[PDB]
Amino acid sequence: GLFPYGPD
Repeated sequence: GLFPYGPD
């Protein structure tokens, strides 16, 4: 994903 940058 975009937020958070950690997970997708």
